[PDB]
Amino acid sequence: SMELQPQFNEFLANIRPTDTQKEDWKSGARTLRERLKNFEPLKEIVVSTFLQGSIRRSTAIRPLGDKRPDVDIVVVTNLDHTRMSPTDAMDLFIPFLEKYYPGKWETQGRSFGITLSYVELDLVITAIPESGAEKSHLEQLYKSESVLTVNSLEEQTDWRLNKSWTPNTGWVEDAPASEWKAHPLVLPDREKNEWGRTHPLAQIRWTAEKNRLCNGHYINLVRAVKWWRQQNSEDLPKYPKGYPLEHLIGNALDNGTTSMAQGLVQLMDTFLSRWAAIYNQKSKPWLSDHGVAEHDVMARLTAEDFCSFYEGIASAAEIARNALASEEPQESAQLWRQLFGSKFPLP
Ligand SMILES: Nc1ncnc2c1ncn2[C@@H]1O[C@H](COP(=O)(O)OP(=O)(O)OP(=O)(O)O)[C@@H](O)[C@H]1O
Ligand SMILES: Nc1ncnc2c1ncn2[C@@H]1O[C@H](COP(=O)(O)OP(=O)(O)OP(=O)(O)O)[C@@H](O)[C@H]1O
Ligand SMILES: [Mg+2]
Ligand SMILES: [Mg+2]
Ligand SMILES: [Mg+2]
Ligand SMILES: [Mg+2]
Repeated sequence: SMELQPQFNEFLANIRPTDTQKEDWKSGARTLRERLKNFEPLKEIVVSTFLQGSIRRSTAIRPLGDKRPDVDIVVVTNLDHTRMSPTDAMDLFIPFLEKYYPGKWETQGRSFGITLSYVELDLVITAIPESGAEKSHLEQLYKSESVLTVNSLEEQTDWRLNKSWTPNTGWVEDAPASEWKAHPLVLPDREKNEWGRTHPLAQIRWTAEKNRLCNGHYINLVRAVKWWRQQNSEDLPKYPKGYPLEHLIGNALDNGTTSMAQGLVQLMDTFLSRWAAIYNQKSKPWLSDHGVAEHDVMARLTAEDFCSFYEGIASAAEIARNALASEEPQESAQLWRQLFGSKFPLP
């Protein structure tokens, strides 16, 4: 078998967001947090502002050309979601946005977009559904370094969801589930002025654990498959992409991964075998979200798109198998380049 580890490392470096982008979202997120914390009308309402999404989980890929990466941010408030609607909560942030980001922000349904120099923030306003002392204890978690760090999982592979965790200087386990697992936040629905549930911290925690169980290869494999999808967009369905695609990859990948090349072939093979019956039925899987267990991550994916995507994976898997089985490094790399394009280097 052929692993081409140095070529995969260079490929991954080429598809991660750039260091200029990274520094822009780190300063952008922290600056937003500090501005909200000191904005008098919101000082008693905002509990926490934290980095989330693929940027936080180190599963984001570099956008093409001059396009700005999407950087997801949660604002946690102490508002009572049974007495205030999502728009009531969002209404409060307009004067803040006009003061600090004039001409640079836009409402996009359930979120606010903010254009920075090199990145685009995607801000969602949330609330803690619990009340009283139970709310207070959850607020302590959202105020902890575990939550407030602006470093991503790749930079803190030991990260744990625990108010007592502190960053490793280079020189603690997850908190018991009883303290966080059954406690999602509420956020605005995509389309309706109604609250839904989301648990980004639980998704981050699951990703961190899966990455440790996969010897650091999981988050890199998500990026690689996302890159394949982007490079082959014209031959693939529009969906899955984004988080549902990441979730499918985390499902398909087995624990114990030892290399990128082996992991790609394993996860594609497992995808094809696991979903063979569903594909034969022209259906799609129902997959429990790692954050809100009762939610189907695939709820908006059509069966037609799932089955078209299955066919795309089938084609990719044949190439990936041949690359791993190749005896000549140049042939192997040329096969990976059929999936990934020119950002995967020849040896
Ligand atoms: N279908 C879904 N199920 C569960 N969580 C979701 C789903 N769609 C979005 N999310 C949550 O909202 C976050 C922001 O969504 P977004 O579309 O920006 O995805 P992403 O994972 O950041 O990927 P991208 O790199 O494409 O932005 C996700 O990271 C995830 O936590
Ligand atoms: N920007 C976001 N940040 C955090 N979580 C998100 C975000 N966008 C979506 N989610 C999560 O993804 C789930 C699915 O969101 P999606 O936009 O696909 O449909 P929805 O109609 O809002 O979901 P539902 O009505 O099923 O709650 C949400 O319930 C929430 O848990
Ligand atoms: Mg995102
Ligand atoms: Mg987003
Ligand atoms: Mg909905
Ligand atoms: Mg699995």
